[PDB]
Amino acid sequence: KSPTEVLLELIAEASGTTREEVKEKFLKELRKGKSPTEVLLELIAEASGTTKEEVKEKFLKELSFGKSPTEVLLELIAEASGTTKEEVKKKFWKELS
Repeated sequence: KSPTEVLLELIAEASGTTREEVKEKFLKELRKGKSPTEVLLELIAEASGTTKEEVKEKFLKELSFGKSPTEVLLELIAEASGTTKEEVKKKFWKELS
Protein backbone atom coordinates (compact mmCIF):
# COMPACT_ATOMS: atom_id res chain seq x y z
CA LYS A 1 0.00 0.00 0.00
CA SER A 2 0.84 3.61 -0.50
CA PRO A 3 1.36 6.24 2.26
CA THR A 4 -1.52 8.35 0.99
CA GLU A 5 -3.80 5.34 0.70
CA VAL A 6 -3.00 4.37 4.24
CA LEU A 7 -3.55 7.92 5.48
CA LEU A 8 -7.03 7.94 3.89
CA GLU A 9 -7.90 4.69 5.54
CA LEU A 10 -6.86 6.10 8.87
CA ILE A 11 -8.83 9.30 8.31
CA ALA A 12 -11.89 7.21 7.31
CA GLU A 13 -11.72 5.40 10.63
CA ALA A 14 -11.12 8.59 12.50
CA SER A 15 -14.23 10.19 10.92
CA GLY A 16 -16.29 7.13 11.46
CA THR A 17 -16.92 6.97 7.68
CA THR A 18 -16.12 4.72 4.59
CA ARG A 19 -12.75 4.33 2.79
CA GLU A 20 -14.71 4.99 -0.41
CA GLU A 21 -16.49 8.11 0.88
CA VAL A 22 -13.07 9.54 1.75
CA LYS A 23 -11.34 8.41 -1.46
CA GLU A 24 -14.14 10.07 -3.28
CA LYS A 25 -13.72 13.33 -1.33
CA PHE A 26 -10.03 13.08 -1.84
CA LEU A 27 -10.36 12.82 -5.60
CA LYS A 28 -12.99 15.60 -5.82
CA GLU A 29 -10.65 18.05 -4.17
CA LEU A 30 -7.46 16.85 -5.97
CA ARG A 31 -9.19 17.57 -9.29
CA LYS A 32 -9.62 21.25 -8.30
CA GLY A 33 -5.75 21.30 -8.24
CA LYS A 34 -5.06 20.97 -4.58
CA SER A 35 -2.00 19.10 -3.35
CA PRO A 36 -2.64 15.75 -1.61
CA THR A 37 -1.26 17.11 1.62
CA GLU A 38 -3.62 20.09 1.58
CA VAL A 39 -6.53 17.82 0.86
CA LEU A 40 -5.45 15.47 3.58
CA LEU A 41 -5.38 18.30 6.06
CA GLU A 42 -8.90 19.27 4.93
CA LEU A 43 -10.17 15.81 5.37
CA ILE A 44 -8.58 15.74 8.81
CA ALA A 45 -10.34 18.99 9.69
CA GLU A 46 -13.67 17.34 8.90
CA ALA A 47 -12.75 14.27 10.92
CA SER A 48 -11.94 16.58 13.87
CA GLY A 49 -14.65 19.21 13.26
CA THR A 50 -12.31 22.12 13.32
CA THR A 51 -11.71 24.66 10.64
CA LYS A 52 -9.39 23.98 7.71
CA GLU A 53 -7.27 27.02 8.68
CA GLU A 54 -6.98 25.81 12.17
CA VAL A 55 -5.53 22.48 11.10
CA LYS A 56 -3.36 24.07 8.46
CA GLU A 57 -1.93 26.45 11.05
CA LYS A 58 -1.31 23.62 13.36
CA PHE A 59 0.44 21.45 10.79
CA LEU A 60 2.73 24.41 10.18
CA LYS A 61 3.51 25.07 13.90
CA GLU A 62 4.58 21.37 14.11
CA LEU A 63 6.49 21.30 10.84
CA SER A 64 8.35 24.38 12.01
CA PHE A 65 9.31 22.67 15.27
CA GLY A 66 11.40 20.32 12.99
CA LYS A 67 8.87 17.48 12.54
CA SER A 68 8.05 15.92 9.11
CA PRO A 69 4.74 16.01 7.21
CA THR A 70 4.00 12.27 7.68
CA GLU A 71 4.68 12.44 11.37
CA VAL A 72 2.50 15.50 11.83
CA LEU A 73 -0.33 14.07 9.73
CA LEU A 74 -0.27 10.94 11.84
CA GLU A 75 -0.44 13.03 15.03
CA LEU A 76 -3.25 15.16 13.64
CA ILE A 77 -5.13 11.97 12.79
CA ALA A 78 -4.74 10.59 16.33
CA GLU A 79 -6.08 13.80 17.76
CA ALA A 80 -9.10 13.59 15.42
CA SER A 81 -9.85 10.09 16.58
CA GLY A 82 -8.84 10.86 20.19
CA THR A 83 -6.18 8.12 20.34
CA THR A 84 -2.37 7.90 20.78
CA LYS A 85 0.20 9.35 18.33
CA GLU A 86 2.12 6.19 19.07
CA GLU A 87 -0.97 4.10 18.12
CA VAL A 88 -1.78 5.52 14.76
CA LYS A 89 1.95 5.62 13.79
CA LYS A 90 1.84 1.86 14.45
CA LYS A 91 -1.20 1.07 12.34
CA PHE A 92 0.46 3.15 9.61
CA TRP A 93 3.67 1.12 9.40
CA LYS A 94 1.69 -2.16 9.85
CA GLU A 95 -0.47 -1.28 6.81
CA LEU A 96 2.37 0.12 4.75
CA SER A 97 4.61 -2.93 4.45
